[PDB]
Amino acid sequence: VYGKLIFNNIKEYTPSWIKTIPYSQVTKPILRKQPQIVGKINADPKVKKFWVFLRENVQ
Amino acid sequence: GVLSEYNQRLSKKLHKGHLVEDKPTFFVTS
Amino acid sequence: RDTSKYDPALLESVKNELKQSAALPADNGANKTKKSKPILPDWLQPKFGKAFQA
Amino acid sequence: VFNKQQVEAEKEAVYNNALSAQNDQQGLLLENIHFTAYRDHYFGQPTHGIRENLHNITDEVVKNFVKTNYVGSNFVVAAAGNVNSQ
Repeated sequence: VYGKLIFNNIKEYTPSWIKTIPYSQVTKPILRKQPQIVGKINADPKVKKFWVFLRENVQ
Repeated sequence: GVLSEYNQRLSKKLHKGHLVEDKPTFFVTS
Repeated sequence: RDTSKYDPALLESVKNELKQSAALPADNGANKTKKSKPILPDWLQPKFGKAFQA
Repeated sequence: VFNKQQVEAEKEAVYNNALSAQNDQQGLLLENIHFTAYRDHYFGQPTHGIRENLHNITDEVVKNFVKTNYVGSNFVVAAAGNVNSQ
């Protein structure tokens, strides 16, 4: 879809005629912690303690 | 609740059942 | 076959498009990125201090 | 004293340093592991900073940074060698 076939006569890996987007368009990261997606059962501190116990005693 | 996930997720913006971007997006690593 | 029955603008546009269609794209050699020239890390190089040996 | 002209002059040097950071392969890989380890925090961003933003720094930004960060509680002065303690 891009265009004509280009052979190895083009030395550069990225030909000049291609388009490079500016820095404005590129989306920026959201460098903040977001709320955890956790269900009711696993949000129970007792269940968390059970998970830790299983991890550090049998796993 | 156990079944609350289905009810909450029903309100979603997805293209023909697929969660895709609504416009071109480009990410770069500094 | 040719004549003036075609508008000059149309003829110019057709000629320019015909020229551009067969034109082979070529690199301009611009907007180049720096070429890496790696050097050994500091911990693999001699320490800064050096005096008169002997 | 941070003059606008000095910042304009040093923009090119800072950009060149950011581009040349790749020369120290170990250092660039350390920056990459920092980036990949902390994606939801600014701590992951490279020390040399984002290239396209280097030209966006002004004198006022530098002045505000130094004023709000270089505070008395953040300064530790250590001395060693042939130094008179008093």
